[PDB]
Amino acid sequence: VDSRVDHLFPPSLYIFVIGVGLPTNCLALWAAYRQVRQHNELGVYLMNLSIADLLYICTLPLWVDYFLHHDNWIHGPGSCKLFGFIFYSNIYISIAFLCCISVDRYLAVAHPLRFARLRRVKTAVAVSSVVWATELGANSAPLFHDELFRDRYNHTFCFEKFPMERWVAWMNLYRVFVGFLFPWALMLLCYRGILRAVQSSVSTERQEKVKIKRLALSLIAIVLVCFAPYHALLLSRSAVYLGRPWDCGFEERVFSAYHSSLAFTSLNCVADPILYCLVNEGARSDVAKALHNL
Repeated sequence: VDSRVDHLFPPSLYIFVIGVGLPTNCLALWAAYRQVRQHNELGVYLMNLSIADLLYICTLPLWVDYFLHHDNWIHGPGSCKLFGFIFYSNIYISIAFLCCISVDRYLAVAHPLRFARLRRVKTAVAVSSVVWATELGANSAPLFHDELFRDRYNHTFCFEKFPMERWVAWMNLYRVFVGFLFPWALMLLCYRGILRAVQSSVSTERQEKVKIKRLALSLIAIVLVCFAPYHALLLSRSAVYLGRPWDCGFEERVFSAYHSSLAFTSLNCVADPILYCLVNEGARSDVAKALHNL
């Protein structure tokens, strides 16, 4: 039952994220659709990443007023189960679909002559549906459990509880080791293979190989820069519990840094549209044509 200062950094970082990430993700979704209309399957995964980003962005204002009102959620019991679910599961949706994009690219570069069936529009939408269903189902655990967390320090605690309960900590261990590192490991392996397949390209000039290297490094470094503080803090905070649950010891001071690492996670919603629909020259041409059709 200890409170800190988390009312200026997250509250305005979310403002920046919303204001920059609604239009970029709308454009990314349009470019994804135009990729789909050309019988290219990458647009499907791009749509499924952009829709997650859009849901996160449109459910952010509940939390900008959750933090700006000084941890006060006067938006009711029912709302916290839904908007909180979206806000706490879009990161996992997004990382899963980023992993899908990386795996799709790897099969299309390292093995350009094989796996024809796995690279189609119908297969892409089937995999997309499977990923959405499985991720929502495995994040379903904090739905039934009615939060109803109030304390004697003028809080309201929408979806958050200090200290963690039994189920929240074991949920957080999954939320880290299966929702962050495993998709990250697959992403890194896939892009290392993609860069491995380019040194044997006679066609591409050495300048283009380094130009590909910079993107393939940024795409997996931004994941660290956006997610690693949050998940390292979550893992540490949970590991303190299971060794000594009754002591509100570590949760006393790392609270403010934990909320800051929660807010800072929300940059991998303006980062994704950039790296996946604006750095590319061809996709930017389609985006310009779209902006030139209005």
